[PDB]
Amino acid sequence: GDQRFGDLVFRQLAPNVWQHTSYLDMPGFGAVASNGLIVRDGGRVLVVDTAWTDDQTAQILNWIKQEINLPVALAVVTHAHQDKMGGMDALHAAGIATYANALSNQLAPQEGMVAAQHSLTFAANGWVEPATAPNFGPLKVFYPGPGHTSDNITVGIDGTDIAFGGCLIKDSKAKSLGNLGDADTEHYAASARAFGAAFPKASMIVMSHSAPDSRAAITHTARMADKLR
Ligand SMILES: O=c1cc(CP(=O)(O)O)c2ccccc2[nH]1
Ligand SMILES: [Zn+2]
Ligand SMILES: [Zn+2]
Repeated sequence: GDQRFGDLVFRQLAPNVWQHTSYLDMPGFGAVASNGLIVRDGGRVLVVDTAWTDDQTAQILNWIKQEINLPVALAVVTHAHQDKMGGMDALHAAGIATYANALSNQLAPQEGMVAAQHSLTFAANGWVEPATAPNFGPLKVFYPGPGHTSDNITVGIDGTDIAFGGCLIKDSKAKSLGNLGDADTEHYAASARAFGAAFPKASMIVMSHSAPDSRAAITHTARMADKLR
């Protein structure tokens, strides 16, 4: 199932959906896997999250060229940490239009990230304002509230059973909520549940640091986040 391609791993999740995985040594934590998504929408490709680095992200584009061979129309990145935005320059060098939460673009410089070219804004209920996400095809972008970070966003794939929680969601057997350095501990639990409610028919929950899981990832993450209050 898993395909090793250079130093990255690619796994098909649905007929038009693949998970990309890249690795970075985090001293004190080993070599940490980070996952994003690749979606074919007709004659174009859409990317969710970069890899940790520019070189790794260029390798994602190389894999897309070889395995799909269609242009990458856009990428959306899910918050201003290295695992999700560290390869922005590689997307820009390739001429790909890039999108992030407005707050992610505001935070990017101080986080050592390069901002995306376009800013998403969100209605009061969390759904992306559609004018800020033109041509997103099946990607349904939802801001669930502050959690892993204040800017974390999530993405469902219309026409599939897949929703992507990024670093907000941990797996059903996870022991901790991971890096809380930029987290909103008061609101995390409600934000995790809001993600689940936004994508009620998603049976495959994809996330940053574990293999895809059932919706028990959502209930378990929220139940762990209850303890932070
Ligand atoms: O400061 C950090 C930031 C990250 C990236 P994150 O996953 O929070 O987006 C991290 C990831 C794994 C282990 C430790 C870490 N420390
Ligand atoms: Zn993060
Ligand atoms: Zn993470």
